[PDB]
Amino acid sequence: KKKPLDGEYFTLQIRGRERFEMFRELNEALELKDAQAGKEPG
Amino acid sequence: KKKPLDGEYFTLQIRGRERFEMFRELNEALELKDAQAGKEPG
Amino acid sequence: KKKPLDGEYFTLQIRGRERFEMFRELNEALELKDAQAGKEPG
Amino acid sequence: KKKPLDGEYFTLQIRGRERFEMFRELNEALELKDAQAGKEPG
Repeated sequence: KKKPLDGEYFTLQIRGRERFEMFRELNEALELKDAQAGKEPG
Repeated sequence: KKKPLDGEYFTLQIRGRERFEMFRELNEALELKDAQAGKEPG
Repeated sequence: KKKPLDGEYFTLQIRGRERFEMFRELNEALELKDAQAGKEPG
Repeated sequence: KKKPLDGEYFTLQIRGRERFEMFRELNEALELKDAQAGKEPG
């Protein structure tokens, strides 16, 4: 796949397990849009 | 300080440096409210 | 389409136009996952 | 108070009552930081 350079990844400490699940959903949610954003124009 | 048990901390990989700054603001923003939430009733 | 009952919609005032675009992305991002979550099991 | 011009406010429709409470917390959380950000330097 060789891949382009993916956006630099950063780690983040999140207090509260509940908050982590919430942040994960927002994280995965943005990643999902990004996968479709990677769709060619048209 | 001995401290109570703080909420279990979790790490999260965030793609995109811009997204990290954004997630950090939400993270710090929630932590700030939590510091005031730790305020005694009354 | 008759539709099932969609989740009750709520309006929210967001200060700062920049914040609005940011909140909109998170909003649309969650809605996108929801559209795929509406996918039948399997 | 006369006030400066506050950031232009924008309304946003949020599906799911649960999501609304979540978005409200992030909204209030950012507003709280903004109130302290309005603190003079020093």
